[PDB]
Amino acid sequence: NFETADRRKRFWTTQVAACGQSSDDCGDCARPGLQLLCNGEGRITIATDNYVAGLALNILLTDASKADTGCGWTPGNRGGFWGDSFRSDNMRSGSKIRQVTARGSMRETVALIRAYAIDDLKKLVAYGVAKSVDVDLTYQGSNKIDMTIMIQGVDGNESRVGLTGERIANAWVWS
Amino acid sequence: DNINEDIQLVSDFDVQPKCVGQPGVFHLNMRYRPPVRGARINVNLVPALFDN
Amino acid sequence: ALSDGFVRLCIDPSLNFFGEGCKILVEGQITDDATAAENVVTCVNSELDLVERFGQGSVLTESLRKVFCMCKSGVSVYALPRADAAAAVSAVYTLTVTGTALTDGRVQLYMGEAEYSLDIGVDEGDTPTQIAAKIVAAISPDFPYEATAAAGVITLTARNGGTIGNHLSVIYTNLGSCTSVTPEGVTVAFAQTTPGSVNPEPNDYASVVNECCFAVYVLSSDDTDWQENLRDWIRSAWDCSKPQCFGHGYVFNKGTLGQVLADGDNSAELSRLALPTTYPVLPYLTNAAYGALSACSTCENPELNVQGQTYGLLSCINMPESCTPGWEFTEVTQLQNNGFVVSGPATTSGQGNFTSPYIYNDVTNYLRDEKNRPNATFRDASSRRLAAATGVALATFLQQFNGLAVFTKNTNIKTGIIGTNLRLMLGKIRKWASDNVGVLFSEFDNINEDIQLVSDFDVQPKCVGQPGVFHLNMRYRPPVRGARINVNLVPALFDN
Amino acid sequence: TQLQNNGFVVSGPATTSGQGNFTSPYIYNDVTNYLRDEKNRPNATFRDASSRRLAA
Amino acid sequence: CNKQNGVKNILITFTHCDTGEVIGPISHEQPDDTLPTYKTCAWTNTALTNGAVMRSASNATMTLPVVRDPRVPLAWYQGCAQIDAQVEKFDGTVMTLTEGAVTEPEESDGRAVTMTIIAAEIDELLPPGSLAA
Repeated sequence: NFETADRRKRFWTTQVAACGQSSDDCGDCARPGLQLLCNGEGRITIATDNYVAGLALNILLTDASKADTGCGWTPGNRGGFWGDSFRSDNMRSGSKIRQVTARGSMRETVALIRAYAIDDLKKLVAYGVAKSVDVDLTYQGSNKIDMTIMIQGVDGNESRVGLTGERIANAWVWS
Repeated sequence: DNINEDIQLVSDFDVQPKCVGQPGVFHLNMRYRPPVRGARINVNLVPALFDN
Repeated sequence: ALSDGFVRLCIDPSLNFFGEGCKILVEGQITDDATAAENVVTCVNSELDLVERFGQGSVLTESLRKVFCMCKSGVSVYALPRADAAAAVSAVYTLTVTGTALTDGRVQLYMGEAEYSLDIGVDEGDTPTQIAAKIVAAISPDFPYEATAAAGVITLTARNGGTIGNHLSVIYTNLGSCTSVTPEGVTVAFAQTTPGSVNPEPNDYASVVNECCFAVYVLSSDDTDWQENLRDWIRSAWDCSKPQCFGHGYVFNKGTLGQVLADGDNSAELSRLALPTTYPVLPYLTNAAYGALSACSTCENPELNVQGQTYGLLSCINMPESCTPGWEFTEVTQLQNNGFVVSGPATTSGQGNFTSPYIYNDVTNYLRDEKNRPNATFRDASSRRLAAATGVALATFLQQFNGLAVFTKNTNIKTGIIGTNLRLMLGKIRKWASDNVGVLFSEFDNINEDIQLVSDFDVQPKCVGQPGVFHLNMRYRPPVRGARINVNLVPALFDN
Repeated sequence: TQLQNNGFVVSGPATTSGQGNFTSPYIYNDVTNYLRDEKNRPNATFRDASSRRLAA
Repeated sequence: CNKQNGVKNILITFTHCDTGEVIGPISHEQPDDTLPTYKTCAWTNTALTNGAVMRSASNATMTLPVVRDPRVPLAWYQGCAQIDAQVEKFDGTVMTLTEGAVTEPEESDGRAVTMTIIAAEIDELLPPGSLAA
């Protein structure tokens, strides 16, 4: 038969700047969301590109379960997602990068923020979407801070032979 | 920001002119900032199709 | 960022691409349908913009398609469209079909590149040539040649004028003894009728690429005069009369051995690719593939050689293997000794089965030297990349002395002063050069003599120098590539 | 080169490309318009703007 | 002037570790008649039997007695900051060090500070006319 045998398809994917950017005196930031694609006679459709980038945004922009404190939390905002009780991979959804607290000098706090960011995006390798991830954070002053996230991908069809590691499963998204 | 400049102590004999100050009066000048409760960071994202 | 949250608020990178820093420029012809303005550098985004922005089946579109197919991410692309000459003539090719099909079968072609192949099944026995020549309805639109489907013959006319349309050789599957889906009694004849006439000769690089840095230049043309102009421009970018914009260019030369060797004008700024007269793939596609692969998609490390079957594999190109190697081994050695680049198949099956090409040596066109002495200082493309990297890195390091007090007459620096003198400056630089061994330099032959520092007061005569100007002279060697070892094999019969 | 040698300030942008984004310029050299001398004898005593500040 | 054994210039650059603050190279003056000492061979031999030796890692160290600068906190001169130092003798020799660290600091009265510095490698610039490459 035809060599195009991989029948797996791709569903909707959140995209950066889907709903434009919100501007303010401090600066300009994107407003991620779903994207609508129009035909020549209506018949709108949702975009499905950049799967891994869409997955990364979901992990970062979601509050995970909060640690116990001894005083408690209101039932409304204990964090997490109620659907995590059915999954079987023994993990929890969301990220905990917003739960840091001002400790010591700003240098210490920033270092902690980086630690949480790595600890959350590490889930990408566990699912098998990407073979490696690393974040580089640079401190330059009081108000200017930057953070770049590097995600490694792979091609759809195996081309190299003799890899030390393993071919990541769920690579049919080829990214 | 600079603890060596944000605190100053001066005796009243150094602010008032000659034979006008009082004995045993000081002026304390201080500047402070409350704890920070915010932070902003850029999240440049680069999904890179592999090339070593 | 409102009605919720805590410390660490987010602001996102509206743009998803951040691999800026390395750029590639593609130059080639276009067609009338193109909406892009001529002689104006423009940024290319993805494959969607093509066709509309640069015409259908134009030379530029084909080159760009291969570039994107090799460099999926990590490099920014640029294009510089050019228009056809005033009196250009388009080449014409003829492909006549003869005989009447009398058994059911299938006809399939291979022209120019694998992406343009086709496969159509003959309707039934007793279908004459007129019902045949339906191939035209199957030829893909992207093919740079236009098919007319005349009565009994199909004519191919180049969509771009000039000499760029004088390269074809067809591999074909009728008259063969393979009755696997072949129609019996059908044959095809291939011939040429009109060649190309005139190519453009733009000479305004100083205006359209003025003070803009580009890592790699790719040229999809075979005009020697056009290539000569590009070399001159690159020299200027490497010139000493102003701040430099380091770059490199890729070109190709096609013909017999005698013709190809005649184009070796000792240009260290170009990497000329040599091809035979019967190359079964369109020329400019292979050149674009080589340029894109080396256009920092792989060469983010300046010292990486693009050779071998692991790094120098032009995977995007597929072509059947011919009955002869094309470049006889006695000719391969000569080309490599004259500063050319030679490519060949990456797998050993010389039958007609599809393979891919790879590059043997990553070597520029550098020979001899200023004056007339021979040397190999810039023999390897990596040397040019490393030389540029060293200049930028060294310039950054010396920035720390900008605006620093310098003592030259009385060398005793008072207590509390912030300054330096010549000896201390030299020591710091000497430390930096020695530290980079194994990253940008090899072991210095004599580190005590290859670095010198002299104040301008010690060079100019009395009362002519300026205060606070130095002359630094450094000599270095790039990392060693290989070595030669003599082996004397000697078995011994005596036991002791 | 001609402007700088004749006592003028020349400014340039920090980055160069065709993307058409925004950039901020910076001063190449901080130089006053001083040339020649009270006796019409060339020199460069007051070439640097910092020289005037130091003199005061 | 080429046979006078002494120290001519001493430059030190501090890089605070908790704030990344950098202070440019400041000249310094020595407190007494003693001179600095150096050790540039980063391998140590031990005596085995019959003329054989045994190597070990060791480091390259420098002992730099200098007078505290009254504009820099006393903590920096001790093990609370990075140090980059350069010493130029009268004959012409220059010894450079980068990314050094202070070890086992001892109490100081407030003026005289003796610093023990260890670094991966120490570079040396002999006067003109050396023999070794």
